[PDB]
Amino acid sequence: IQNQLKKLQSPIILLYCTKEEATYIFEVANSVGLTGYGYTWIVPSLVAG
Amino acid sequence: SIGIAVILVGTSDEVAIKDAHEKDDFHHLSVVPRVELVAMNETDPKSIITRICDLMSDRKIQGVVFADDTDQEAIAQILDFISAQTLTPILGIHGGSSMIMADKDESSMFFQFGPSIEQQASVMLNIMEEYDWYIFSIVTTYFPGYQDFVNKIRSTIENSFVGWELEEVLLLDMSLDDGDSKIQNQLKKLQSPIILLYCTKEEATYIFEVANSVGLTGYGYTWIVPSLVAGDTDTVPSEFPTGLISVSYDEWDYGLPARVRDGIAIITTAASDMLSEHSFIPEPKSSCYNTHEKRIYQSNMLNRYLINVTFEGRDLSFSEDGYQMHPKLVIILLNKERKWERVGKWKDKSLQMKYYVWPDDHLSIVTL
Amino acid sequence: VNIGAVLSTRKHEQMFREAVNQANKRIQLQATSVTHKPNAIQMALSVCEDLISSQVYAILVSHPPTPNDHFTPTPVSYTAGFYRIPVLGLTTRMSIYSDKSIHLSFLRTVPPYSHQSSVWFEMMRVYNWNHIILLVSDDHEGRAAQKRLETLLEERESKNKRGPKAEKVLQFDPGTKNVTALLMEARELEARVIILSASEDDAATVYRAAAMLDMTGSGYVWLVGEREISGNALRYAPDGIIGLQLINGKNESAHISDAVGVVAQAVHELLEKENITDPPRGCVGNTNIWKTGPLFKRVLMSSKYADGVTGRVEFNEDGDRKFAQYSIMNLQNRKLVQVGIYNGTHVIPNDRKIIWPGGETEKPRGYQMSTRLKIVTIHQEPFVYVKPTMSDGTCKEEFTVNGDPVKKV
Amino acid sequence: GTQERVQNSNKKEWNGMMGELLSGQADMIVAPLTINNERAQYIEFSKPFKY
Ligand SMILES: *[C@@H]1O[C@H](CO)[C@@H](O)[C@H](O)[C@H]1NC(C)=O
Ligand SMILES: *[C@@H]1O[C@H](CO)[C@@H](O)[C@H](O)[C@H]1NC(C)=O
Ligand SMILES: *[C@@H]1O[C@H](CO)[C@@H](O)[C@H](O)[C@H]1NC(C)=O
Repeated sequence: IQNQLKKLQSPIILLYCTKEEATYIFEVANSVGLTGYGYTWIVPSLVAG
Repeated sequence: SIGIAVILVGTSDEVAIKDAHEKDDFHHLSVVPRVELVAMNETDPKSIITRICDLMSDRKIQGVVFADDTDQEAIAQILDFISAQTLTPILGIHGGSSMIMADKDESSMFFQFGPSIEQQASVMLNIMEEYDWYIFSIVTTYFPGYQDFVNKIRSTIENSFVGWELEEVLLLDMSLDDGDSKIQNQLKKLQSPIILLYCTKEEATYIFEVANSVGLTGYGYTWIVPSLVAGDTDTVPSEFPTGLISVSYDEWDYGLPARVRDGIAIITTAASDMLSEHSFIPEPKSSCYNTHEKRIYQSNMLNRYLINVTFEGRDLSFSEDGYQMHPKLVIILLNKERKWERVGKWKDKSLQMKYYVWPDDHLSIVTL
Repeated sequence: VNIGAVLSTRKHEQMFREAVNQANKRIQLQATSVTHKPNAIQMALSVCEDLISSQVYAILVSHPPTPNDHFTPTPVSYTAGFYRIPVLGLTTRMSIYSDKSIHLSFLRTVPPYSHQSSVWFEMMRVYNWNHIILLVSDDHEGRAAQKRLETLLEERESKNKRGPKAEKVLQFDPGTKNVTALLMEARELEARVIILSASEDDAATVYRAAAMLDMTGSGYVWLVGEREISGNALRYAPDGIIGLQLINGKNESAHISDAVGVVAQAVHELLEKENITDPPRGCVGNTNIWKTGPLFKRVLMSSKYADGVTGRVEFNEDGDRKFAQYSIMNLQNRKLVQVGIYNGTHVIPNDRKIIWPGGETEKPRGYQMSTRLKIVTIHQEPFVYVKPTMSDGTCKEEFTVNGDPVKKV
Repeated sequence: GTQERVQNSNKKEWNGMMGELLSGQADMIVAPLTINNERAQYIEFSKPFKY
């Protein structure tokens, strides 16, 4: 994932998952650079409520 | 009569001396180089100095041709200091890195063999063209040629009569990547089929390893690196995929005997040119511990002769660096056998190949 | 351990011996010593014969009685470097060693000459100036100073007056005598401040030439380095010049002591490190490395020996005295008006009679512009016509279709 | 004037008018001088005066 999640270039991402692996990917995102710099994130309330 | 001392380390090519001495041009031997050999066991810089001035005092040696053998050679500076002591010239005929480094000083007369960074880069581009590669990128960190190398190659790009491509120069940090994730991410931005790399030998394997991850492997890519991360030492770490190409004919099959030949040639010819200008300087220094300016009267202007010299049907010219202006280089390739096979021969701004090729999405089309 | 040094003062032997004795309160730290020798060959050989053979730890050396002696460090410098033995320097300021590449073995106690020009990036912040010229030699020294100024002239990214901007910087080779061609050149320029960085004698040459060109009158400024206040130039420089002195530079013993203290802090940081490998092989086992030199420098990194005689002495990223204050000064009729007001990048508020060369007291903006304007222009038909004059010297006078005088020049 | 490498080294200078504009020989060019990109790198341009 550290390599695959580089191929993003859009300002908007949508994610669908569990709740735990959610934190896991959030963490790897803290690495790949996809963070609150100028990006945004929306997820349909069924990883977190 | 003249004192021309020589020296080696770690070899026994004894007759490689007297033989090449018998093959001396009668028009150039007018100073009759009294060749003399010694073989230290490559032990002590101090020993080097001892022996140097020992023979200097012994035979009024007006010049030496040193020879090296270890890959571990940062030691030119020593001889340069000797030039700073004695006003005699010195030839780093061969060895490890014993003809490469950029030891730059004014009152010195040490001269390496092999090519510079630049002429290497040039032959690199040459072979890059003759096989219709057209897109590439670069990767390096902190070596005296970095802002030199990039500027050199890009300044020949900028006169593009042909199509080229410069994607990016990848500046990195040597021996500081605490977090190797940085490279794991940064080395994704490659997209060209051709990459050029400049580094040490160890971090080389390190990056090869990270490349084994990022995907840059022997699938359809290729890699070329200028023989100064790896040489005829042929200790290939696993991380090298076959297909590495480079050019390292600095001392590959040039012939250490022929090497000493060329050495004696250029030096005694320069002596001929100086006595031809009525400027024979047959006065060596007096003593090592006593090589002071008391004996040092006039500087070594015979550099005005050392720069360029042709004999035995071969020409050797020199730049301020001190490499040969017209080297004879060869291009070799990393085969699957982790063996180095010679492929091409470069000389005189020209190439010689044997392949036309470099081994289902590849097709054969016809036309009219 | 055994640390040695090749230092000029014989008494300095006992000096830093006592320095060891004082540092002992924070573990054997035996002392080793050795005098000098002219031809640095014998120096390096003594290096191996005694101190390398001792084969323990690092080493020091200062300037010999030789004034310039720009070469005296080098041999013994990279001699031990051949085994990556980190060595510190005392009193030499030539900038070559500033390179890590050909010397990965060398730290210092003192800033280099070419480093000093950094301070000049500030003298306008009290004398609001923006326009400068340069006069550097042709060697590395000048090139160094130049790159340093260039990067110090980093354009402050904006979003009125925006920084100072350099002008045509000039060069010159040593020993010359007709340098005047340059100055008269500059004479026509549009500024009035100057900066000059060179050797001793060359400066005096320039002084001669400039005083001849009267380029040292009123409305002029000068800011030379250290190598010019020196007497050989003090026999030629005009008054009102400004110069500067590194404080406590030419004093060995105090620096000696600071050095001993810093290396003492270092070794106390050494007495508890891990993987302690072995000092070199007596200049005979010449293949190996006391594979701690890297870590030795890295621990010498933050050896925050907070205070000595010169006070706090901390390092750059090139192992050099990084924040050493020093003094400004003025020539005032062969007299030395001292204004010791530069404590590092702190501003410099002294109190005395600044006198500029013209004898005024104003701090003139070295600016003047409304001159001739050497205009160029290419031949091209319906915009500029070229015509030969008459034998008189001017060209014939014509008239328009109505008959007006077609101005010509 | 155009921007050409010379010396067979890594430097590129201008022959031509702009050369004598940058090296100090002159200090204003008045002629039929075009506008461009590169030229606008190292020189400033008054507003045009004949489109
Ligand atoms: C070496 O260069 C110089 C410069 O002209 C001159 O001696 C000659 O061209 C070259 N040497 C020979 C032997 O031709
Ligand atoms: C040489 O120097 C003198 C003064 O030292 C100066 O007048 C002259 O213009 C210089 N050049 C020549 C060619 O004489
Ligand atoms: C140099 O250091 C010594 C230390 O003994 C000190 O007494 C002296 O004032 C300092 N300055 C000079 C110029 O000696």
